[PDB]
Amino acid sequence: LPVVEIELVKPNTIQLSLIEHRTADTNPVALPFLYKYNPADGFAPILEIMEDRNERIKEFYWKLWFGSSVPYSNDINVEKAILGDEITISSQTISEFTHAIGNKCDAFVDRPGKATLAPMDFAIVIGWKAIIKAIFPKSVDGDLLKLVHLSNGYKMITGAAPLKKGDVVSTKAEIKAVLNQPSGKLVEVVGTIYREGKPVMEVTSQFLYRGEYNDYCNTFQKVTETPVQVAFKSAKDLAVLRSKEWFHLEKDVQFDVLTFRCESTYKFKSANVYSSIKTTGQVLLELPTKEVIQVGSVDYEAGTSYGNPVTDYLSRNGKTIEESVIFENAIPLSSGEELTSKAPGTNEPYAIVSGDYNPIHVSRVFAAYAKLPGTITHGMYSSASIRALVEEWAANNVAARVRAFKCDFVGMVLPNDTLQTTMEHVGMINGRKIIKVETRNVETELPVLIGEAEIEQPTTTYVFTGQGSQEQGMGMELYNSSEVAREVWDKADRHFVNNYGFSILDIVQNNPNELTIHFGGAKGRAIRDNYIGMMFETIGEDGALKSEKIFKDIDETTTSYTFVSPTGLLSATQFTQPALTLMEKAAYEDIKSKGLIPSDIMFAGHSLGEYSALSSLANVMPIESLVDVVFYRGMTMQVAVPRDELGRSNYGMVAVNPSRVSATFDDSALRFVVDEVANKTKWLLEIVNYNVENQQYVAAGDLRALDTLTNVLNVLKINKIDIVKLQEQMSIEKVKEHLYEIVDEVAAKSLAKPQPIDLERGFAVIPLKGISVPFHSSYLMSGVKPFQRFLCKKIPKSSVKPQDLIGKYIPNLTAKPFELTKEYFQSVYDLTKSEKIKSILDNWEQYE
Amino acid sequence: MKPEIEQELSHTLLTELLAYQFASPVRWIETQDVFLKQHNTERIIEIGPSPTLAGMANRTIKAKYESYDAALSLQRQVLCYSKDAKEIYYKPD
Repeated sequence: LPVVEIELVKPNTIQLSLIEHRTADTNPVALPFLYKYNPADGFAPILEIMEDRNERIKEFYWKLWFGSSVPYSNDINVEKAILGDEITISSQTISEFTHAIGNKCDAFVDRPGKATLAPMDFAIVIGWKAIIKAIFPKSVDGDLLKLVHLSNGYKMITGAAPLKKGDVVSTKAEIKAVLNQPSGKLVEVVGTIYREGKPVMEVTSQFLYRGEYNDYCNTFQKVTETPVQVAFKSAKDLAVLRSKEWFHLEKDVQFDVLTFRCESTYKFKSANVYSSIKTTGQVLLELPTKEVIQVGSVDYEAGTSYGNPVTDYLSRNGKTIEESVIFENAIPLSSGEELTSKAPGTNEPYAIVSGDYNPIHVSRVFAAYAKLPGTITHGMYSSASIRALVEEWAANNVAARVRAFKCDFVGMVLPNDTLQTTMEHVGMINGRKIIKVETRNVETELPVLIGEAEIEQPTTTYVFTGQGSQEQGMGMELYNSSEVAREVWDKADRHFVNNYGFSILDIVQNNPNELTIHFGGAKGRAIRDNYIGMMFETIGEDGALKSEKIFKDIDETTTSYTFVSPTGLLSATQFTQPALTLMEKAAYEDIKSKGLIPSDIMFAGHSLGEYSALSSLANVMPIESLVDVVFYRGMTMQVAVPRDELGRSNYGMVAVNPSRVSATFDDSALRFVVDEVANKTKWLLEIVNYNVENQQYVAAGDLRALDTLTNVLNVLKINKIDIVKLQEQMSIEKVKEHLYEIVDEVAAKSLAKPQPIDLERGFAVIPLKGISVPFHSSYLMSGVKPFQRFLCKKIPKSSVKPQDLIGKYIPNLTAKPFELTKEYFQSVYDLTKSEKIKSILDNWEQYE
Repeated sequence: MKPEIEQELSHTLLTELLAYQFASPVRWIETQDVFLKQHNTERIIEIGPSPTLAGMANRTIKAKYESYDAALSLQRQVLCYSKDAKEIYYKPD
């Protein structure tokens, strides 16, 4: 087919016409090039018609990118956004995008079943039509042949979902900047994408009219700022903010810090100096009890300025809300030859699927005319291939790692050329692990693509370690190696020293046998009345609710008090629990501003992910009233039952392990000890553990019933009379009296042995000791009155959000992703009972 | 559900857990079925002075999820803060 046509149209003028057949409507289009022949001067006999040349080029490119059907309108109003065209993402387009184009894996190949996976990089296919319409307007006048696509970027406002063959989405383009740099006009198009109203993707692209342009009246840059946080700590901050004439008072709360989400508008009169500045922005600062509501804005104008006061001020005080702190040293991610990619032999497939029919990519004559070396491949193709690459080689077949992707086309790639994309584990932002992506040609070594990868992992569960085995030096390595851990430990230590007369670091670092609080001057007496005032109000089991306060020893007369514990003070509840909450008060910590965060994290542990997992990932444990609450709870819980003369109660823990008796014992085989000891003996008992059931059963209660429950598995371990026969062979309802021999002997032998019992640690019985009050069962959350004294107050009632806590916690008191909404109400209400949520379950009132 | 209703629901039920989980039977069975089978966590991370759960997690993976991992080609990497500190922060030797 014709690709070049030189022809004499009218006397003495040439009409070199570059022909392009593969177009939007498969209709050949000519690109004229007027040329005055000069017989008079044979030294240079060909002058070129430079006037209207750019107009002709834009005419050609308009027919190419939009079709002959739509008329060419050079006049495009810059200020108004460029409307695209509402399309419907069909299954067909996703099925046939990939023939030689890129992403192929287990979910991107011809297989039966259901919806085939796809990448989001084909959002510019939706976008392209409107994005490129902002490089045409008369105000932005440039040579389209010399235009090079410089960069392209995608943002991650994830109101949407990945491609599922049937989405329905529209386009919305809007020009942001038209700069005049020494490289030429830098057109900035950040045309966003709407799926019925709600924005889905931002999609920023840069074009560069290579050359040199001096038109500065038609030059501007309306940049929108980020939520920039300033840094201050003083009362001079108010004075500084008042001194700023641009700022206007639109709030009534004290100032110490900003996090403005602003936006400005530049107008260049020369290379660097701005003809005018326009800034309107928004104002931000913290609100009451973590309960934030609406805010106000700002205003600013200028003229003939070398900078923007507002943005420079916000930056100068400090960096923005930066969820990206770069990791210390680099290691490889998928480096090697198993990350190399050969450029496609040709460019027509990606051109037809995407709609970019720029002949520079396909037509040899066009590429030669633009003086660039050969038909270079699409920058869009390279970006798409790399975005598919962040999911493909660094991952073991999971397609949930395709996200926001920033890219720039520093180099050029010829077709059928091999490229070594390097991907090194360097930076880190808020989950989407920043990895470099640099696509360098293998033989020239020059880079072509630069960006930062955002590859995820599958879901995970940050487990923890803690109560029940806690040792000396607990979490002191992080205390000595971390600034934030030092901060939290120091704050808690200062509060304990200033309010309770003991350092918690001293308890944790060098575990003492006993410690002495002293009640000295004003500080000491302000410490003493803390202990005087706080203590439980528990019903005495001899009548009604006995309103009482037992610290006993401490009163007005006493000037000291000694906390004593033989094995260790870190074993004592009042010091083991605050230490626990503090030592895991920092896990997310630096990964918080780093980005190692995998796909879906739940803060958990081994039933100690409710006291040490939910501040780094859930921020529930407030700041410093945490230690007060936990220490008060420790004391209240510790003196919740009558001690004897030697200081030990008739209550506690014991294990009744099923693994040792036989492999036969299962939930359908021995789930009877709990409801066959409480009913007759008229005691208190409930099983604490079947977490790893068929291998681990533990229980808590009054010590006699614990002995009775153990001497069921114990007596049926050396004799081995199966309970499967008792339960499923004959019947279930009828057999409610077979126990009244086999637990009767024990409910007698246990009384025969001395009342303070030290339960033996046998084969199928492995008690955990050092616990006096029965928790994890039914007497340390039952009628136990003053345990939830502080449960609708100081704790940040307004901070707790369903958004994170729902789904980002997994229930140890159930199973899968803890729903922290109505669905879970009767789970802490059946096996433990409650009265607090009876109201929310029944009395809903006026919640609407 | 409106955000303000569900935040009252939020704090109420979260207070209910923080009270009652410390006196209610722990059910780590289906939690294991979540981070091993149902939710498909291949990388599990533990932060603590000692690996108190890495060993027993390996025990359950071997005793219940060996053929399951072989069938679906899942390679589980268990990590702890005391020993596998280099793998958590991604610093190989």
